[PDB]
Amino acid sequence: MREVISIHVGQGGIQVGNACWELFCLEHGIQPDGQMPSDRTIGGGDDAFNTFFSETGAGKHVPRAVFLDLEPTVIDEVRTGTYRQLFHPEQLISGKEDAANNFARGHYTIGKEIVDLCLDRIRKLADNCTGLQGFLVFNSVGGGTGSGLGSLLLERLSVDYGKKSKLGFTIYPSPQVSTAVVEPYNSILSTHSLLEHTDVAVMLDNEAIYDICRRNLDIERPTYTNLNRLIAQVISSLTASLRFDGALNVDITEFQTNLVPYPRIHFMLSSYAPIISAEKAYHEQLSVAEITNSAFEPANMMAKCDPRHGKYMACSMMYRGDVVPKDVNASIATIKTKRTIQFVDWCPTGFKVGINYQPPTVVPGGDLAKVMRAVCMISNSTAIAEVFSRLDHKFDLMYAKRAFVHWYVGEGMEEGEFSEAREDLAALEKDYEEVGIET
Amino acid sequence: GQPVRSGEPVLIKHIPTCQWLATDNVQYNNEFGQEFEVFCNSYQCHNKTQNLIAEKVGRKTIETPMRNQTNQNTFRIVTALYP
Amino acid sequence: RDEDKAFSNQTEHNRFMLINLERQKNRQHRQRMDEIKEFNLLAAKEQKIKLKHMYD
Amino acid sequence: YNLPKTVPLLPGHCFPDHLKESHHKTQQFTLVNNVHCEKTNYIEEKNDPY
Amino acid sequence: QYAYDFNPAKTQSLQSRPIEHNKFSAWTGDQLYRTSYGTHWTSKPQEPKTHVPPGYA
Amino acid sequence: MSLYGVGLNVQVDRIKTEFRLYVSKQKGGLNVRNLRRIFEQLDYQQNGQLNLDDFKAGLNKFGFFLKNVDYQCLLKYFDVEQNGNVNYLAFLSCISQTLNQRRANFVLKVFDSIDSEQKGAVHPFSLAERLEVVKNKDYQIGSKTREQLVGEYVAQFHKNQDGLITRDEFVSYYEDLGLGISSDQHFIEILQTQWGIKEDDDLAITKEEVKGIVKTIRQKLIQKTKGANDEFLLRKLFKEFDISNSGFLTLDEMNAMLIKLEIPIQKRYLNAVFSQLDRNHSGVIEFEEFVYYIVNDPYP
Amino acid sequence: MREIVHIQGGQCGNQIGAKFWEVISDEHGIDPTGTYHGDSDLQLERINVYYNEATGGRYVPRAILMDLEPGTMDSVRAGPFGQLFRPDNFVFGQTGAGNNWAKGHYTEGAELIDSVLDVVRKEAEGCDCLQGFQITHSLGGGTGSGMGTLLISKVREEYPDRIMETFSVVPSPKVSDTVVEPYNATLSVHQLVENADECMVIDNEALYDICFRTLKLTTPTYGDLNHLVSAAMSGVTCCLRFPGQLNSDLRKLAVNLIPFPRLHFFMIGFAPLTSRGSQQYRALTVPELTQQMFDAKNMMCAADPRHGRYLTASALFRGRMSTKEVDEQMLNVQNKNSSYFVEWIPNNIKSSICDIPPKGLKMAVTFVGNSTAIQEMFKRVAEQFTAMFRRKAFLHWYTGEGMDEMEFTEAESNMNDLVSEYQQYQDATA
Amino acid sequence: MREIVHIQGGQCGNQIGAKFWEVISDEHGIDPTGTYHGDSDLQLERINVYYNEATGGRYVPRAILMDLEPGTMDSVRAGPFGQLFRPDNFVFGQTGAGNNWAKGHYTEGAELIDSVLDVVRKEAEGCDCLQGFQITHSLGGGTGSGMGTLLISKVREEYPDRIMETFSVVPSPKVSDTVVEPYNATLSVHQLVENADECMVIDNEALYDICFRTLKLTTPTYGDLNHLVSAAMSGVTCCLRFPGQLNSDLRKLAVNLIPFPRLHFFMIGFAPLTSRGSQQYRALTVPELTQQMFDAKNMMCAADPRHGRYLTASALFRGRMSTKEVDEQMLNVQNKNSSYFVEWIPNNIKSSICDIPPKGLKMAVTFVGNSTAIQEMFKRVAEQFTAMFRRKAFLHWYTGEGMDEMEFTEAESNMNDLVSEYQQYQDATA
Ligand SMILES: Nc1nc2c(ncn2[C@@H]2O[C@H](COP(=O)(O)OP(=O)(O)OP(=O)(O)O)[C@@H](O)[C@H]2O)c(=O)[nH]1
Ligand SMILES: Nc1nc2c(ncn2[C@@H]2O[C@H](COP(=O)(O)OP(=O)(O)O)[C@@H](O)[C@H]2O)c(=O)[nH]1
Ligand SMILES: Nc1nc2c(ncn2[C@@H]2O[C@H](COP(=O)(O)OP(=O)(O)O)[C@@H](O)[C@H]2O)c(=O)[nH]1
Ligand SMILES: [Mg+2]
Repeated sequence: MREVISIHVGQGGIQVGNACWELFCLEHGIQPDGQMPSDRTIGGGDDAFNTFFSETGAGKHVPRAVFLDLEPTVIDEVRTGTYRQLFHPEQLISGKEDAANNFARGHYTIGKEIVDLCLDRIRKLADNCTGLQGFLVFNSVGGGTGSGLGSLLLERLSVDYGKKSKLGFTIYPSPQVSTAVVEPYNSILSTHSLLEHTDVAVMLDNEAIYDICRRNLDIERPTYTNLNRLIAQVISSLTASLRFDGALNVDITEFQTNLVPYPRIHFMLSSYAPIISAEKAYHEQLSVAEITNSAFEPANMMAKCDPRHGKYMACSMMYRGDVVPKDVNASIATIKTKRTIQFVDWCPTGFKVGINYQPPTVVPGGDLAKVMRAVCMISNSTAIAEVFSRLDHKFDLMYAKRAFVHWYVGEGMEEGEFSEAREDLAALEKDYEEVGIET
Repeated sequence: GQPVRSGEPVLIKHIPTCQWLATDNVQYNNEFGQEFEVFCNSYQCHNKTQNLIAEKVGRKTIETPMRNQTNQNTFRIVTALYP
Repeated sequence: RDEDKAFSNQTEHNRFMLINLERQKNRQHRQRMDEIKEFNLLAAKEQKIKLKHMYD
Repeated sequence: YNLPKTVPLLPGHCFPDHLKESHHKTQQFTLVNNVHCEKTNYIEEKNDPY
Repeated sequence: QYAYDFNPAKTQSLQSRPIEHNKFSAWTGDQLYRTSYGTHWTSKPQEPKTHVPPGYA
Repeated sequence: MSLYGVGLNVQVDRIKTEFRLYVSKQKGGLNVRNLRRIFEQLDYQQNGQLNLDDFKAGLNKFGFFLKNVDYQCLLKYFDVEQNGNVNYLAFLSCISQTLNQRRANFVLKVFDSIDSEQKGAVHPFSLAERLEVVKNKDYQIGSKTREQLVGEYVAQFHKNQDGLITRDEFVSYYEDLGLGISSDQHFIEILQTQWGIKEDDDLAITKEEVKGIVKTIRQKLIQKTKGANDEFLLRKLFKEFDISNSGFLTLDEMNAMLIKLEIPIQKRYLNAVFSQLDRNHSGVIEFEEFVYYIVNDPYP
Repeated sequence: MREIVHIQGGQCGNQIGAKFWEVISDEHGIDPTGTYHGDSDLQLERINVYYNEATGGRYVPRAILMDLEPGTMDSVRAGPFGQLFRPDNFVFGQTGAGNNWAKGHYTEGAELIDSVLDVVRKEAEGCDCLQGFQITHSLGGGTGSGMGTLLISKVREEYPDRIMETFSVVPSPKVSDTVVEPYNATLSVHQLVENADECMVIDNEALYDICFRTLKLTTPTYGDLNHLVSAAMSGVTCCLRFPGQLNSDLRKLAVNLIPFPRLHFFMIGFAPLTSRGSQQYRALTVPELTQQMFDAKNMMCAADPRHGRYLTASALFRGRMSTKEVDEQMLNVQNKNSSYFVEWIPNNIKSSICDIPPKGLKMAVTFVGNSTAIQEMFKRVAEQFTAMFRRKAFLHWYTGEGMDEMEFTEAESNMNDLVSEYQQYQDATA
Repeated sequence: MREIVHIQGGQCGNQIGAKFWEVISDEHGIDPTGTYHGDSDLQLERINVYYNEATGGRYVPRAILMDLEPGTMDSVRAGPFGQLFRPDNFVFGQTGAGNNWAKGHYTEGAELIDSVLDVVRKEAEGCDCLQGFQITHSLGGGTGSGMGTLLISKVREEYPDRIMETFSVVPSPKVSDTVVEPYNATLSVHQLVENADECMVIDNEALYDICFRTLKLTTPTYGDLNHLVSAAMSGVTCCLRFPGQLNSDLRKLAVNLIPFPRLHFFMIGFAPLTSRGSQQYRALTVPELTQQMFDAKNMMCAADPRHGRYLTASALFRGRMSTKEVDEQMLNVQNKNSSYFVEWIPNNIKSSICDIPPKGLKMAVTFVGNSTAIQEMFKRVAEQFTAMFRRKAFLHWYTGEGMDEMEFTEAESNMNDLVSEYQQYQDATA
C-alpha cells in the first residue's frame, strides 16, 4: 500500500524510463513479459513489487507508469523493442507532430489535445492505488514537449489532486555543452511555470555526468545509455526504503518537509557515491567513512555547480547495504567539523539519515561495480543561484534583439510572457541571496 | 579439550612460565658423542602487532595468539611401529 | 556449601564467555568470506569490460 | 553441574544478523474502505478428502 | 558452542501436525443437558422419556 | 529462585542442608531409615516412582515442610526419565553420608568384639544378650523365653537368607543413624555406653605440632658451631655409623642419631615427621634428602 | 491486580516495544507460540501484570501498537515473537506524518486517534485493577511526538488518578537525524511537562557510548540499543512482579523520587555491563555494582551528572544480597561525595531489593536518579529552537495546518521558565 | 590490609615493571593464568598486598601501566606474563614524548593524565587501608620524566599522608643514550625533591660492572640487568609480606633513614652475587654477607660511598638465623670503619630479620643507606647542564610550547642548595 506513479514526458523522459524500468524488473525478479520465471519453484512470494508493479489477478504484472510524447519515433521503438508486452498498450500515448524545440507549440496549440488523454489514464492508475505516496516526473527542460507538456501536466495536476507530493527530475542545459540553439528561451518559460507547481526539483544536467564517467568509470566515449543507468540508480536508492526493510526507514513525504525552508526555495542538486569501476574497486576498501566523504566532493556532484561558493541549508543522505549506526554518526560528526564545508547560521541541525539493508543490485552489461555500501545525498544549498544567473545571461543576450520570438508569438502565446518569466527569474536570483546572509 | 594424536607436530609449554620447550643448533660435549642442548624459550616472530589498540577498539582478544613462531619449538611424539 | 555455590556459579560465567567469543569468531569468518566474494566477481568483470571497450 | 546449552539473551548479547541473500519486505497490513485488514498467512491448510 | 534458540521443548506447529478429523462433538457430551433439574443428582444428559403422567402437555 | 542454569544445583543443595539440619535438630526417634519404610506403602507396585502428591504426603507425614516452589525443584531434579514422577530411591540415594572414619573405626571394632569367631556374621541373639546385660546388673543369665523376649532389642537390622546379619548392614544401619546425630563426641559416647566398650586412639599428630617440632630441630642446629658448619656435623653421624655405605636411613638409626644430638623426640612424634618426610613408604629415607629438607628449605 | 497496559507509537516505539516484549517473554518463559513453558511456580503467580489470558491456556500481551503508516508494524509482525500480539491491537493509517508535529497532532492523528482510544479504553476496563500506563516513543519524529502526546493528554483527563510513565528518546544535535527536530522536541516537552508523571530521557549518543566503551563490540546495532533500553525498562518493574525484601512499585518510586511536581525528568542506567574479553578479570560484588552505578559514563543520557547535583536517586536491586552491604554502600557513597548531593534533604537515596535475578546472572540493579544536570539538554534544545525560529524557517509547514505562533511562543516561554526554576534549586542553600 | 599499588611510567618503567611482577609472582607461586599453585600456606596469607581477588579465585596485580606511545607496552603484552595485567589498567596516547620534558609535561601529559589519574584514584579507593605508592620510571626519557613526575605531584596533593617510593634510574654520562639527557634529568630532580618521600637511585654503569666483575657474565643483557633491580625491590618490602623476628614496613625505614626531609636520596645494594662456577666453593654466612653488603663495588650507584660519610643505613635480612651475630656484625663494622660514618648520630644502622629466604638461596640481604657521597652525581649533572645551557643549545624545542627560561634557572638553582645542604651535613661535628 505504498505506491508511486512515475510520469515520463519527452524523449529524455522516455529514454530514462527504459533504463529506469529495466532495473525495477530485474530488482524484483520480473521477466520482460510481466511474468515470474517459469521454473522458479520457491514459494512464499513477496509482494514488494506493489510499489511499482500491479498484479493482473492471474499472471503478468503491469507497471504504474505513463509515457507521453508528440513524436511517434521513440514510442514505436518501445512498442517494438524488448519490453513490448510489458507495458499496457494504451498507456503509451504518442502524438503525430513534433513540438520542434518550441515551448509555445507544446503548451498552447497542439499540447491541449493530448493533455486530456493523459489525465484520463492518470486517474485510472491513481484510482487503482490505495496508498499513493506521490508522483515522480521525468522531463527534459531544453525541449519542446518536454517543457511544454511537462509544464501543462504539472499545472493540471495541481488542481486535480493538490496536496499530493510531486517530485521533479528535470534536465537543465549544460553551461557550455549544448545540442540546440533556443534552450534559454524555453528553460526560463518552463522554470517559471513549474516554480509554483512542483514540490522538490533535482538538477540533472549532462556535462557533470560526462565528467563523472570519464573520471571514475574510465570510459572515454560514453553514450546516453551509460548516463541513464546512473540516473536510474539514484532513483532506486531514493525509493529503496518503501520495499526493503531497514533499521531506519524514510518516506517520499519526508523529503519536502525537511529540504524546503521556504516554498519558493525547492531547487537542489544531488550526489552519488561510490560511483566507481572495478579498476579502482579492487584496490579501495570502500569504507562507510570513505564513501560519505566522497559524496561531498564538488567534482562528484550531478550538477555543474560548486557548493564551495555558497552555504548549505539542508542535506539528506540515505545509506543502503551493511552500514552500521556507529560509523554513520562518527563520519557525520567529522563533516560538521570540516572547515571547507559550512552551513547557514539559522540551521544548526542540518541532516537527515536513512538506513536500508538491501545492497544495490547490478545490471548485466552495466558499467558499475558490485559493492556492499552506497550513499545517495540530496542537498539544498545557496550555490544553485549561480546556474540561474549563467542561464539568465544567455537569455538576455538573445532577447535584446528579439530573436526567435516570432517562432513563439505566432503559436498562441503573447509577447508579455517573455518579460514576466524573465521578471520572475530575476527575483529568484537574489532571493537566494537574501536567505544566505547572516542575521 | 580435543584428543591428542601421535605423529603430528605439537607444542610443549610450561604452565608456571608459559615458555615453550625449544632446541637449537648449540653444540655440547659429553661422553655420548656430540649432542645439542634443550632449554625453554619462546621463539616468536620479531615483528610487532598493534594488539593493544585492537583490544580497545574490540577486534581481538588476549587468548587468541597474534604472533607466529619458528619451528624450533616443534616436537613430535613417536611410538612403536609394530605391536 | 557457600564455597561450592561460588565455584558452581562462576563456572556459568566461564562457559558464558566461551560461547560469545566462539560465535563472534564465527561471524567475522563469514563476513570476511563475503569480502572475498565481492572481489571475486569484480576481478572477472574487469577482464570482461576490457574487451567490450575495444569494440563499439 | 547443569551448564546451559545455549547463550541467554542479555543487554548486548542477542546480536541480530543481517547477512541474507535478499532483504524483501512483505505487505501484510492493508487499509481498504477505511477498514483494517491483514493477510491470512501462517494459517492455510492444503487439502484432504474430507 | 552454539547460538541462542527461540523455540523450547520442540513444540511443532499444529499446521503440519496431523489432519482435522471427526471430534467436533468432543465438548457436546453434555450440550443438550439443561439445568433446571439435573446437576442435582446426575451430570450427564437424561435418557429419552418412556412414560408420562397425566397432563404432561 | 530463577533456576535457569546452575540454580538447580544450588536449590537442591539448600533443600538437602535444610533436611539434614531438621533431622539433626530433632535428634530423636525419627530416622532416615524410617523414611524409606514409609515410601513402599505408597509405592504400591514397587516401581520406585511416586507422583508429586504422594511424595509430598510422605514427607509431610515424616514432619518435613518446604515452600510450594521448593517441591517443584525436587521433582524437576529427581524426575530423571521425565515421566512426571519423582524417584524416591534416587532421593534417598542422596542426602546420605558415607560416615566418618572415626565413626567407622568405632563401629567396626565393636562388631569385631562381638564376632570373636570371625565369620563376618553375628547371630541376632548374641547381640541382644549384650544390650540387655549392660542395661541392668540383675538380669541373670537365664530367662523363661529368652530368645524371643530379648530379640526385641534387635531386628531393627535385617538378616540374610541364612538368618544371620552381615557386617555390611551393621555398618549400614549405624550410618543411617548418623544423620539424626551430628556430634562426633555424642555419637562415640552413645556407642560406648550402649556396648560397654570404650577404646579409641587418644589423638593424631597435627600439622601445627609437626611444624613446631621441625622448627625446634632446625633452630637447635644453628646454635651449634657456626653458620657454614653443621652440615658436616649432620653428615658426620651418618659417616660414623652407616656401615653398609648404602646411603639409606632407617627409623631406628634416625631415632638413635637424634638421641645423640640432645633431641629426644617422642616415638609417636618421631613417626609423624618421618612419615611426612618420605613419600616412597618403604621405611627408608636418603640422607641427602633429609639434610636438604632440614637445612635448605625456604618454607618452615 | 495492579496490572499495567503498554501502549506505544512511532517507528522507535514499535522497535523498542518489540524488544521489550521479547525480553519479557524470555523472562517469564513464554514460547513464541504463546504457551507457558516455565519450570518454576514463581513465573506464573504474577503473569497477569503484562499478559492476558485466552482460550486454550495461551497468553497475549496487553500491548497497543499505533502508527500513521504500517511500514514498521509490517516489519515487526513478521519477526520472531510477532505472533503474540492480537490483530485487533494493530491500528494504522493511510497517509503518514512526514516528521511533522502539526500533521501528527492536529489533522491526521486527531481524526485517527478515536480507534486507538477505543482500544485502550477496552483494555483498561477489561483489566481488574489498573496500576498505570507506560509509553515508548520518540520526540524527534512526527507521528510519535504528535499522536503519543495527544493520547497522553486525552487519557490524562480521562484517568486523573492512574500513574503515568514515559520513555522518551529525546534528540541529540550531534546526530542531526532530522533538520526539523527542535520544533518537535520543544512542543513535545511543553506538552509532556503538563501531564506526564514520570519521564526518562534516552539518548542515542549515550547508548553509542555505552556500546562502544563498555561492551567493546565491533558492530553496534539498534538491536543492541533496544536490548539495553528493554533491560532498563524491565529492571524498574521487576519488583512489581517478583517478591523481595522490600517491595516498591511505580507509585512508591515516584513518591520517594519526585520533590516537586514540575521536576519529573530522570536519567537511567543499568549494571553490570562488561566486555567479553574483560569479564574474566572483574568480580561480582555489590561494591562493584554500586561503583559502576554512579559512573558518569554509564548513564543513558547526554547529561553529565557531575556538572550538577543529585536531587534524589533510587536503586532497584535484583538477586540475593545483604541489607547490611547495600545500605552501607549507599551511606558511604553518599558521605564521600557530599558536594554531589543537595544539602537540605538527608538520605536522598532509596533502596529496593528483588530476589529474582535476570536469567544467566546472579546480581543486577537499575538506577533511576533525578539530577539537576539535565538542564544542559533543555538549554541546548531551546537555544537551537530560538536560533532557528528567529528567521522562522520551516515554519510554513507547521502553519499550513492552522497552528499559530502564539502557541510556539508560549511553549518556548514555558520551557524557559522550567529551565530557570530547575536551575534555581541547584544553588539553593539552607 | 596495608597493600601497596604500583605505577609504571616510561619505557624503562615498563621493562622494569615487567620483570618485577615476574619475580613477585614467582615468590608467591602465581602462574601466568592467575591461579595460585604454591607449596606452603604462608605464600597465601598476605597475598592481598599486591594482588586483587577476581572471579574464579584468580589474582590480578594492582599495577597501572602508563605511556604516551603504546609501542613499548605492545611488546610486553604479547610476551610471557602479559596476561596478568588487567586491560583496563593500560593507558596510551597517539603521539609520544620523544625525550622532550616539556612536551611530556605541559602539552601531551596535561591532556592525557586525566585518564590515568582517575584509574589510580579508583585503585586507592578499592583498598581498605592503603599503605603507600611506588613508581618506577626514568629521568633520561620524555614520557618517564615529564608525565611521570607530574602524576607524582597530583597524587601527593590528594594523598598528603601516605608514603611514596620512587626507583629512579638516572642515566650516567660515561656512555649515554640521549643527547638531551642533562635537561630533562635536571628538571625532573627539581620537581622530585619536594614531593618524593624517598628516592632510590639506580645507575646503568653499576649494573654493568656487577655483571662483568661479580657475576662474570660475558654477554649481559637488559633481562639480567632488570632482574638485579627487581630482586632488590622485592627485598625492600619482604618483611611486610612474610613473618619474621623483627618487623619493619616502608614507613619504619623512612623514620630511621631520614634525619631531615630534604635528605631522602638513597643508594641500594643487594647480596650475595656469585657465578654458577663459584656456587659450590663459597659458604654463605652472615659475616660473608655483610662483607659484600658494604663493598663499594656492590652498590647500585656509580657514586663511590668511600668518598663520603654514611649518614644512615639500613639492612634487611632474609632467612632463618639467630640475632646475636647480626647485632654484633653491624656493631663491628661501625667501629672499625668509623672514619666513614658521621659522628653526630650514634648507632646509625638499622637491622631487620625475615625468616623466609628467596627461592634458590638460604640467606639474602637488601641494603639501603643515606650517604653524602650521592652529592657527586648531582654535581656532574649540573656540570653537563650548564655546559649545554650557556650556548642555549636545543632550547628552541623546550621553549616552543610555553616553557620559559625562568624555569631552567630555578631547576639548577634548587640543585645547588641540595648539593650545598649535603656538604654542610658532612663536616659538622658535635
Ligand atoms: N541526459 C540525457 N538527456 C537527454 C537524453 N535524451 C534527450 N535528452 C535531452 O533532451 C534535450 C532535447 O530534447 P529532445 O531529446 O529533442 O526531446 P524533447 O525534450 O521531448 O524535445 P522535442 O524534440 O521538442 O520533442 C537535449 O538537450 C538533451 O539534453 C538522454 O538520453 N540522456
Ligand atoms: N534506540 C533506538 N532508537 C531508534 C530506533 N529506531 C529509531 N530510533 C530513533 O528515532 C529517531 C527517528 O524517529 P522517527 O522514526 O521519525 O519516529 P516516528 O516519526 O514516530 O516514527 C532516530 O533519530 C533514531 O535515533 C531503535 O530501534 N532504537
Ligand atoms: N635498567 C634498564 N634500563 C633501560 C631498559 N630499557 C631502556 N633503559 C634505559 O632507558 C633509557 C632510555 O629511556 P627512554 O626510553 O627514552 O625513556 P622514555 O622516553 O620516558 O620512554 C636508556 O638510557 C636505557 O639505558 C631496561 O630494560 N632496563
Ligand atoms: Mg523530441
